[PDB]
Amino acid sequence: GMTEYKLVVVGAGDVGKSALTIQLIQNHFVDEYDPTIEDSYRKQVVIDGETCLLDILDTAGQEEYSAMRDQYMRTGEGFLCVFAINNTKSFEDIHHYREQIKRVKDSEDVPMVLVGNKSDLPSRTVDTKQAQDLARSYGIPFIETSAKTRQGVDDAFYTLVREIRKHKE
Ligand SMILES: C[C@H]1CNCCN1c1nccc(-c2noc3c2CCC[C@@]32CCCc3sc(N)c(C#N)c32)n1
Ligand SMILES: Nc1nc2c(ncn2[C@@H]2O[C@H](COP(=O)(O)OP(=O)(O)O)[C@@H](O)[C@H]2O)c(=O)[nH]1
Ligand SMILES: [Mg+2]
Repeated sequence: GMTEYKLVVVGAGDVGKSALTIQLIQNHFVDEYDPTIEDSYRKQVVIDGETCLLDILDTAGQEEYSAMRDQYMRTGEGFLCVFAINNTKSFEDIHHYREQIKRVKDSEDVPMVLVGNKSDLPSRTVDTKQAQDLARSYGIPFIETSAKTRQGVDDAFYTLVREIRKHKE
């Protein structure tokens, strides 16, 4: 049958989680998407010749560390940890998201990709080298994206699928 991959997009508000997701789903850039909407979206894609079903949870809202929300996040098989290259705070929040993922999955080995979004913008405040070095510290890939131009979008999601596949084995 067709394998379904449950991917979860996390990161500070305003980094482009929704815009990245909608680029993948609609093949269209949105400059506006209600910041409070957390929802999941499915798409069939071919990755390495295999048609698979992506189920992408675009997270939103305030922190909630209930048992219910933990159990829900635990259903995620891989995580995109997104920051914006023009927002230092969003980069400095990455460790929080990574630590929450390690906690809820009870594993130091969770499929994950670090995503530096808004690569089309001139206002960079986070050096590429620093982001690459953080991904190296975590042992995960780093992908530079733009939801506006589509730079890196397939690479980010497809890399995460490839990481999930390898983790199963
Ligand atoms: C960076 C910090 C601290 N400073 C203030 C802003 N902030 C902040 N804001 C809003 C949200 C989140 C946040 N943290 O973890 C999470 C989020 C949202 C996505 C889901 C996730 C990550 C995946 C594993 C689990 S498991 C569980 N229960 C979670 C929750 N909720 C989470 N942090
Ligand atoms: N130029 C540019 N703007 C982006 C990009 N991704 C998101 N945005 C904008 O950043 C804002 C926040 O995006 P959104 O997807 O709502 O962020 P979220 O809170 O993480 O879901 C919106 O105005 C988006 O159009 C990107 O790659 N480039
Ligand atoms: Mg959003």
